[PDB]
Amino acid sequence: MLEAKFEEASLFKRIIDGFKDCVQLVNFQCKEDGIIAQAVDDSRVLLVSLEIGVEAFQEYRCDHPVTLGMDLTSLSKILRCGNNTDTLTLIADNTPDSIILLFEDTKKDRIAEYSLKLMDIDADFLKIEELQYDSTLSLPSSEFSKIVRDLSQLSDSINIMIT
Amino acid sequence: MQIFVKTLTGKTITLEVESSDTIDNVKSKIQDKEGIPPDQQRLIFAGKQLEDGRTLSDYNIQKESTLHLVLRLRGETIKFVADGDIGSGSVIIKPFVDMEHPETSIKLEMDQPVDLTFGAKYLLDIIKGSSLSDRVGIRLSSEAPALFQFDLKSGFLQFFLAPKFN
Repeated sequence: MLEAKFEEASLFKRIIDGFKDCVQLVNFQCKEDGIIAQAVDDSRVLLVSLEIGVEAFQEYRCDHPVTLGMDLTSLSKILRCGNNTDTLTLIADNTPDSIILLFEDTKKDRIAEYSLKLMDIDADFLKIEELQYDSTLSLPSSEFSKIVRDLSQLSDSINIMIT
Repeated sequence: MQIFVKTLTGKTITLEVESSDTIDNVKSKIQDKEGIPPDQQRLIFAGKQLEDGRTLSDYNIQKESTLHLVLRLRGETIKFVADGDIGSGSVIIKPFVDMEHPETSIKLEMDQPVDLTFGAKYLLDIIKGSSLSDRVGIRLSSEAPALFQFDLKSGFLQFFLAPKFN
Protein backbone atom coordinates (compact mmCIF):
# COMPACT_ATOMS: atom_id res chain seq x y z
CA MET A 1 0.00 0.00 0.00
CA LEU A 2 2.45 2.54 -1.35
CA GLU A 3 2.40 6.27 -0.88
CA ALA A 4 5.70 7.95 -1.68
CA LYS A 5 6.15 11.68 -1.93
CA PHE A 6 9.01 13.44 -3.63
CA GLU A 7 9.17 17.08 -2.49
CA GLU A 8 10.13 17.94 -6.06
CA ALA A 9 9.24 16.05 -9.20
CA SER A 10 12.50 17.19 -10.80
CA LEU A 11 14.40 14.55 -8.91
CA PHE A 12 12.51 11.54 -10.03
CA LYS A 13 12.24 13.11 -13.48
CA ARG A 14 16.05 13.17 -13.48
CA ILE A 15 16.51 9.67 -12.22
CA ILE A 16 14.32 8.29 -14.96
CA ASP A 17 16.37 10.10 -17.51
CA GLY A 18 19.19 7.73 -16.57
CA PHE A 19 17.17 4.72 -17.69
CA LYS A 20 15.56 6.28 -20.72
CA ASP A 21 17.89 6.24 -23.74
CA CYS A 22 19.26 2.84 -22.88
CA VAL A 23 16.61 0.58 -21.37
CA GLN A 24 12.97 -0.11 -22.29
CA LEU A 25 11.49 -1.65 -19.10
CA VAL A 26 12.20 -1.81 -15.40
CA ASN A 27 10.83 -3.46 -12.28
CA PHE A 28 10.58 -1.10 -9.35
CA GLN A 29 10.80 -2.88 -6.07
CA CYS A 30 9.18 -0.90 -3.31
CA LYS A 31 10.00 -1.87 0.18
CA GLU A 32 9.51 -0.49 3.70
CA ASP A 33 13.03 0.91 3.46
CA GLY A 34 12.57 2.46 0.02
CA ILE A 35 12.75 1.91 -3.74
CA ILE A 36 15.29 -0.03 -5.77
CA ALA A 37 15.22 -0.66 -9.51
CA GLN A 38 17.12 -2.87 -11.96
CA ALA A 39 17.14 -2.93 -15.76
CA VAL A 40 19.50 -4.63 -18.20
CA ASP A 41 20.05 -3.17 -21.62
CA ASP A 42 19.17 -5.25 -24.64
CA SER A 43 22.54 -6.52 -25.54
CA ARG A 44 23.06 -7.60 -21.95
CA VAL A 45 26.22 -5.42 -21.70
CA LEU A 46 24.76 -2.63 -19.52
CA LEU A 47 22.89 -2.85 -16.26
CA VAL A 48 21.28 0.13 -14.68
CA SER A 49 20.69 -0.05 -10.98
CA LEU A 50 18.96 2.39 -8.76
CA GLU A 51 18.61 2.75 -5.01
CA ILE A 52 16.48 5.34 -3.25
CA GLY A 53 16.31 5.67 0.52
CA VAL A 54 13.47 6.82 2.75
CA GLU A 55 15.52 9.94 3.44
CA ALA A 56 15.21 10.91 -0.21
CA PHE A 57 11.45 11.42 -0.10
CA GLN A 58 9.59 14.16 1.69
CA GLU A 59 7.42 11.34 3.00
CA TYR A 60 7.48 7.65 2.27
CA ARG A 61 5.24 4.90 3.44
CA CYS A 62 5.13 1.36 2.16
CA ASP A 63 4.18 -1.29 4.62
CA HIS A 64 4.47 -4.09 2.10
CA PRO A 65 6.89 -4.81 -0.70
CA VAL A 66 5.42 -4.23 -4.15
CA THR A 67 6.81 -4.53 -7.56
CA LEU A 68 5.94 -2.17 -10.43
CA GLY A 69 7.36 -3.12 -13.79
CA MET A 70 6.69 -0.34 -16.22
CA ASP A 71 7.24 1.01 -19.71
CA LEU A 72 9.78 3.76 -19.35
CA THR A 73 8.79 5.51 -22.50
CA SER A 74 5.25 5.57 -21.15
CA LEU A 75 6.33 6.68 -17.74
CA SER A 76 8.47 9.51 -18.98
CA LYS A 77 5.61 10.98 -21.00
CA ILE A 78 3.70 11.10 -17.79
CA LEU A 79 6.66 12.77 -16.27
CA ARG A 80 6.62 15.74 -18.70
CA CYS A 81 3.52 16.84 -16.85
CA GLY A 82 6.19 17.58 -14.28
CA ASN A 83 7.08 21.31 -14.45
CA ASN A 84 10.03 20.24 -12.18
CA THR A 85 9.33 21.70 -8.73
CA ASP A 86 5.88 20.24 -8.17
CA THR A 87 5.25 17.67 -5.47
CA LEU A 88 5.15 14.27 -7.12
CA THR A 89 3.58 11.38 -5.32
CA LEU A 90 3.46 7.74 -6.28
CA ILE A 91 0.61 5.65 -4.92
CA ALA A 92 -0.32 1.94 -5.13
CA ASP A 93 -2.59 -0.75 -3.67
CA ASN A 94 -2.17 -4.32 -2.44
CA THR A 95 -2.25 -5.92 -5.84
CA PRO A 96 -1.54 -3.09 -8.23
CA ASP A 97 -2.78 -2.79 -11.79
CA SER A 98 -2.12 0.95 -12.09
CA ILE A 99 0.29 3.12 -10.17
CA ILE A 100 -1.07 6.57 -9.63
CA LEU A 101 1.13 9.61 -10.00
CA LEU A 102 0.06 12.82 -8.28
CA PHE A 103 1.44 16.29 -8.81
CA GLU A 104 0.58 19.43 -6.86
CA ASP A 105 2.67 22.49 -6.28
CA THR A 106 2.62 25.56 -4.07
CA LYS A 107 -0.78 25.46 -2.36
CA LYS A 108 -4.12 24.10 -3.52
CA ASP A 109 -2.90 25.91 -6.63
CA ARG A 110 -3.18 22.93 -8.99
CA ILE A 111 -3.64 19.11 -8.79
CA ALA A 112 -3.25 16.44 -11.43
CA GLU A 113 -3.90 12.76 -11.03
CA TYR A 114 -2.32 10.35 -13.51
CA SER A 115 -2.40 6.57 -13.82
CA LEU A 116 0.21 4.35 -15.44
CA LYS A 117 -1.00 0.85 -16.19
CA LEU A 118 1.62 -1.67 -15.02
CA MET A 119 2.95 -4.64 -16.94
CA ASP A 120 4.18 -8.11 -15.97
CA ILE A 121 7.99 -8.11 -16.20
CA ASP A 122 9.92 -11.15 -14.91
CA ALA A 123 12.16 -10.37 -11.94
CA ASP A 124 15.72 -11.63 -12.52
CA PHE A 125 17.72 -9.38 -10.23
CA LEU A 126 21.43 -9.37 -10.73
CA LYS A 127 24.00 -8.89 -8.02
CA ILE A 128 27.09 -8.34 -10.00
CA GLU A 129 29.22 -5.92 -7.98
CA GLU A 130 32.57 -7.22 -6.86
CA LEU A 131 34.35 -6.80 -3.55
CA GLN A 132 37.61 -5.80 -5.14
CA TYR A 133 38.28 -3.76 -8.27
CA ASP A 134 41.74 -3.28 -9.80
CA SER A 135 41.25 0.47 -9.67
CA THR A 136 39.01 3.24 -8.35
CA LEU A 137 38.72 6.91 -9.31
CA SER A 138 36.31 9.76 -8.68
CA LEU A 139 36.28 13.03 -10.59
CA PRO A 140 33.80 15.84 -11.39
CA SER A 141 30.87 14.33 -13.19
CA SER A 142 30.84 16.92 -15.96
CA GLU A 143 34.54 16.63 -16.47
CA PHE A 144 33.87 13.01 -17.20
CA SER A 145 30.91 14.15 -19.09
CA LYS A 146 33.12 16.30 -21.31
CA ILE A 147 35.73 13.71 -21.97
CA VAL A 148 33.32 10.98 -22.99
CA ARG A 149 31.54 13.59 -25.13
CA ASP A 150 34.63 14.75 -27.09
CA LEU A 151 36.23 11.35 -27.71
CA SER A 152 32.86 9.99 -28.95
CA GLN A 153 33.35 12.18 -32.03
CA LEU A 154 36.46 10.36 -33.17
CA SER A 155 35.73 6.75 -32.36
CA ASP A 156 33.17 4.14 -31.46
CA SER A 157 35.45 2.85 -28.77
CA ILE A 158 36.96 4.85 -26.02
CA ASN A 159 39.58 2.98 -24.03
CA ILE A 160 40.69 3.74 -20.47
CA MET A 161 44.18 3.30 -19.03
CA ILE A 162 45.36 3.71 -15.44
CA THR A 163 48.96 3.31 -14.26
CA MET B 1 25.70 27.12 14.06
CA GLN B 2 25.12 25.52 10.62
CA ILE B 3 28.18 24.81 8.47
CA PHE B 4 28.35 22.47 5.49
CA VAL B 5 31.33 20.11 5.11
CA LYS B 6 31.22 18.66 1.55
CA THR B 7 32.41 15.11 0.68
CA LEU B 8 34.16 14.09 -2.53
CA THR B 9 31.37 11.56 -3.15
CA GLY B 10 28.77 14.28 -3.68
CA LYS B 11 27.78 13.95 -0.05
CA THR B 12 28.20 17.29 1.69
CA ILE B 13 27.35 17.00 5.40
CA THR B 14 25.63 19.88 7.13
CA LEU B 15 27.53 19.65 10.43
CA GLU B 16 26.43 21.96 13.27
CA VAL B 17 29.36 24.12 14.30
CA GLU B 18 30.45 26.78 16.78
CA SER B 19 33.24 29.33 15.95
CA SER B 20 34.86 28.33 19.28
CA ASP B 21 35.12 24.74 18.05
CA THR B 22 38.76 23.66 17.55
CA ILE B 23 39.80 22.05 14.27
CA ASP B 24 40.57 18.81 16.12
CA ASN B 25 36.86 18.74 17.08
CA VAL B 26 35.40 19.27 13.59
CA LYS B 27 37.60 16.33 12.46
CA SER B 28 35.87 14.46 15.31
CA LYS B 29 32.23 15.57 14.71
CA ILE B 30 33.05 14.23 11.30
CA GLN B 31 34.43 10.82 12.28
CA ASP B 32 31.49 10.57 14.67
CA LYS B 33 28.55 10.64 12.30
CA GLU B 34 30.20 9.37 9.13
CA GLY B 35 32.99 7.16 10.37
CA ILE B 36 35.97 9.02 8.91
CA PRO B 37 39.21 8.71 11.03
CA PRO B 38 40.99 11.97 12.28
CA ASP B 39 44.47 11.46 10.62
CA GLN B 40 43.21 11.03 7.02
CA GLN B 41 41.04 14.16 7.08
CA ARG B 42 42.02 17.07 4.83
CA LEU B 43 39.66 20.06 4.91
CA ILE B 44 40.23 22.88 2.40
CA PHE B 45 38.39 26.23 2.35
CA ALA B 46 39.17 29.54 0.71
CA GLY B 47 42.34 28.08 -0.77
CA LYS B 48 43.94 27.11 2.58
CA GLN B 49 44.49 23.73 4.34
CA LEU B 50 43.17 23.59 7.96
CA GLU B 51 45.58 23.20 10.93
CA ASP B 52 44.23 20.95 13.67
CA GLY B 53 44.72 23.35 16.60
CA ARG B 54 43.16 26.38 14.89
CA THR B 55 39.57 27.34 15.78
CA LEU B 56 37.27 27.90 12.80
CA SER B 57 37.19 31.55 13.96
CA ASP B 58 40.93 31.38 13.15
CA TYR B 59 39.84 31.14 9.49
CA ASN B 60 36.85 33.58 9.49
CA ILE B 61 34.50 30.74 8.43
CA GLN B 62 30.91 32.00 8.93
CA LYS B 63 27.47 30.33 8.56
CA GLU B 64 26.63 28.74 5.17
CA SER B 65 30.20 28.89 3.87
CA THR B 66 31.79 25.58 2.87
CA LEU B 67 35.05 23.79 3.37
CA HIS B 68 35.72 20.67 1.32
CA LEU B 69 36.34 17.29 2.97
CA VAL B 70 38.83 15.18 1.01
CA LEU B 71 40.58 11.91 1.81
CA ARG B 72 44.19 11.08 0.87
CA LEU B 73 45.12 7.44 1.55
CA ARG B 74 47.99 5.77 3.39
CA GLY B 75 47.92 2.55 1.37
CA GLU B 76 49.92 8.25 -11.37
CA THR B 77 48.26 8.51 -14.76
CA ILE B 78 44.66 8.09 -15.84
CA LYS B 79 44.47 8.09 -19.64
CA PHE B 80 41.46 8.19 -21.95
CA VAL B 81 41.98 7.56 -25.63
CA ALA B 82 39.80 7.20 -28.67
CA ASP B 83 41.30 6.27 -31.99
CA GLY B 84 39.50 5.43 -35.14
CA ASP B 85 39.54 6.43 -38.81
CA ILE B 86 39.53 10.22 -38.95
CA GLY B 87 42.11 10.52 -36.24
CA SER B 88 42.63 10.04 -32.54
CA GLY B 89 41.93 11.70 -29.17
CA SER B 90 43.72 11.75 -25.81
CA VAL B 91 42.92 13.22 -22.43
CA ILE B 92 45.35 12.57 -19.65
CA ILE B 93 44.46 13.20 -16.04
CA LYS B 94 46.34 12.94 -12.75
CA PRO B 95 45.13 12.71 -9.15
CA PHE B 96 45.26 16.08 -7.38
CA VAL B 97 43.52 18.13 -4.69
CA ASP B 98 42.08 21.57 -5.45
CA MET B 99 42.28 24.26 -2.79
CA GLU B 100 39.82 27.01 -3.77
CA HIS B 101 37.21 24.46 -4.64
CA PRO B 102 38.28 20.86 -3.92
CA GLU B 103 34.99 19.44 -5.28
CA THR B 104 36.94 19.51 -8.49
CA SER B 105 39.65 17.12 -7.12
CA ILE B 106 40.60 13.82 -8.73
CA LYS B 107 40.85 10.88 -6.36
CA LEU B 108 42.49 7.64 -7.39
CA GLU B 109 43.50 4.44 -5.68
CA MET B 110 45.14 2.02 -7.99
CA ASP B 111 45.51 -1.62 -6.98
CA GLN B 112 46.70 -2.75 -10.38
CA PRO B 113 47.18 -0.85 -13.65
CA VAL B 114 44.13 -1.21 -15.87
CA ASP B 115 43.82 -1.05 -19.63
CA LEU B 116 40.23 -1.43 -20.89
CA THR B 117 37.99 -0.46 -23.79
CA PHE B 118 34.36 0.40 -23.83
CA GLY B 119 31.71 1.16 -26.44
CA ALA B 120 31.08 4.90 -26.65
CA LYS B 121 27.36 4.66 -27.21
CA TYR B 122 27.28 3.09 -23.80
CA LEU B 123 29.33 5.76 -22.20
CA LEU B 124 27.14 8.36 -23.80
CA ASP B 125 24.12 6.91 -22.13
CA ILE B 126 26.05 6.72 -18.86
CA ILE B 127 27.22 10.34 -18.54
CA LYS B 128 23.57 11.43 -18.39
CA GLY B 129 23.83 10.68 -14.67
CA SER B 130 25.83 13.94 -14.41
CA SER B 131 22.56 15.63 -13.76
CA LEU B 132 22.18 13.83 -10.47
CA SER B 133 25.56 14.33 -8.89
CA ASP B 134 28.53 16.75 -8.98
CA ARG B 135 30.83 13.82 -8.90
CA VAL B 136 31.11 10.29 -10.27
CA GLY B 137 32.85 7.24 -8.90
CA ILE B 138 34.32 4.77 -11.38
CA ARG B 139 35.57 1.31 -10.71
CA LEU B 140 37.53 -0.73 -13.20
CA SER B 141 38.71 -4.27 -13.29
CA SER B 142 39.92 -6.84 -15.76
CA GLU B 143 37.90 -9.48 -14.03
CA ALA B 144 34.45 -7.78 -14.10
CA PRO B 145 32.16 -5.07 -15.51
CA ALA B 146 33.26 -1.59 -14.70
CA LEU B 147 31.11 0.35 -12.25
CA PHE B 148 30.05 4.00 -12.73
CA GLN B 149 28.20 5.65 -9.93
CA PHE B 150 26.46 8.86 -9.07
CA ASP B 151 25.32 9.27 -5.48
CA LEU B 152 22.04 10.78 -4.46
CA LYS B 153 21.13 12.36 -1.14
CA SER B 154 20.57 8.97 0.46
CA GLY B 155 20.88 6.45 -2.36
CA PHE B 156 22.45 6.18 -5.75
CA LEU B 157 22.28 5.35 -9.42
CA GLN B 158 24.65 2.71 -10.83
CA PHE B 159 25.86 1.66 -14.25
CA PHE B 160 27.71 -1.59 -14.74
CA LEU B 161 29.25 -1.79 -18.22
CA ALA B 162 31.20 -4.75 -19.59
CA PRO B 163 34.43 -3.95 -21.44
CA LYS B 164 34.96 -5.29 -24.94
CA PHE B 165 37.13 -8.40 -25.45
CA ASN B 166 38.44 -7.40 -28.96
